[PDB]
Amino acid sequence: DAVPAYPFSLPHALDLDPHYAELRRDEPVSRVRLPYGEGTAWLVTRMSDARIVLGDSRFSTAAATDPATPRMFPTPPEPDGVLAQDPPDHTRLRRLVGKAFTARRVEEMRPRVRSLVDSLLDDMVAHGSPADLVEFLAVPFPVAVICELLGVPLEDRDLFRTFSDAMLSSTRLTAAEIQRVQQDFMVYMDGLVAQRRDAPTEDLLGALALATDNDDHLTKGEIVNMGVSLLIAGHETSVNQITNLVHLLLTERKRYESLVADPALVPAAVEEMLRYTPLVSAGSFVRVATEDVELSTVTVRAGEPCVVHFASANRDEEVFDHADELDFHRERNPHIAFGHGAHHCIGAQLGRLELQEALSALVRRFPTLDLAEPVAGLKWKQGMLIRGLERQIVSW
Ligand code: HEM
Ligand SMILES: C[C@@H]1[C@@H](O)[C@@H](C)C[C@H](C)C(=O)[C@H](C)[C@@H](O)[C@@H](C)[C@@H](C)OC(=O)[C@H](C)[C@H]1O
Ligand code: NA
Repeated sequence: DAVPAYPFSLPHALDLDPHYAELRRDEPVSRVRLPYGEGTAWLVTRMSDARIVLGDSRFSTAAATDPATPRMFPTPPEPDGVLAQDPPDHTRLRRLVGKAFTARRVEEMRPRVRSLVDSLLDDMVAHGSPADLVEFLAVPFPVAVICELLGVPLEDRDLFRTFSDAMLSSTRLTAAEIQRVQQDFMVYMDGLVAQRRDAPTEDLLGALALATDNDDHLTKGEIVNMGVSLLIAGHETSVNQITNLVHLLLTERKRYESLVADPALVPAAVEEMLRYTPLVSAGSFVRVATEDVELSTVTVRAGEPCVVHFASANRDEEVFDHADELDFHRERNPHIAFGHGAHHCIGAQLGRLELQEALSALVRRFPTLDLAEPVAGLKWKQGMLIRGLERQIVSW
């Protein structure tokens, strides 16, 4: 083919491909072939182009549901998915559940959440050093939180985790495998909301079931798909992001010691580490211009698709000083770790709360925390659209 394959390469730990910094400098918007659908997409590497592709009404995610649209993942996007709804229906779909995810209702969770983190750190001191931080904190903590929030039975963790890993496949699985799991996840979630039909609950699944009986603008598929989106995102992001921030802290240990030194640096350290880490391994859900749109170096034509690399916008030397350097004393940090525009993460305040409480708790109660397995053998998850560790053995 004429144009290059994206992703450019199999990923390495949390390392940014050095082609991203080259593209930022000399070819900020470049033709790429995505691993699925047909044709070519524009890859967007710098912050101001990213803010436009994510920000502007001229770009449609709905339009990207066409099976022939380029995408990073094997199944054509599900049309009832939030990510694939354009405003204003997108705005109506997000109000179903938005109430619960406002910064103010998330601040109210801090105590419940800080207890939870204390129990799990109790059970780790009980087991004794070494222990797998994945096993004792990363997985059970966030899984417990969205289970309480959604009203999903904690006893289903092995069930929904397996569905959730399959639906975040890049290469590990095939279209037919994933499409199968989508159907199961749909039918499962449809069943959990169904149980609320006679017995409404003080729950987001509760709210989703209420919405199914009375709403006239949203399909049952949209409302139920909402519950799967929140159950996947609500654990998959935080589970990976706790291993990623711990990996960044302990592999140049000065950082971890800087937070043990001052545990009030932890909210700023979280934002800085959200900026620094390619949690999304490559690309994004795709946006198709509905009209000509001007970017820094090119006019994207109506019908041309675009894809963003969040981690590369977060390294743009024209908005962050010493961008390739980890710094907890940055005066300003306008990162897009949580996206931008209508699809800006609903969970951003929750993911902040969960990461703050996990790191505060560690950095206060375990000053002696060190990686007790070698860097070279670290089990980075492979062939998923997200990055994170399968395990993280730590001593103290
Ligand atoms: C550290 C945690 C998190 C990170 C880094 C993260 C990152 C992101 C990013 C970058 C997007 C935008 C994708 C795009 O527009 O193409 C996004 C969207 C989303 N995130 Fe998060 N997220 C996190 C936590 C959460 C949590 C805790 C939830 C749910 C409880 C969640 C649910 C979502 C949902 C549903 C979307 C799609 C929203 C929409 O289409 O309107 N995320 N997230
Ligand atoms: C399964 C996810 C979906 O649950 C979303 C809402 C969860 C997370 C928080 C996201 O929204 C996430 C940032 C995705 O947009 C990307 C990982 C993208 C490459 O993957 C996706 O586009 C995939 C296929 C989505 O459907
Ligand atoms: Na897409």
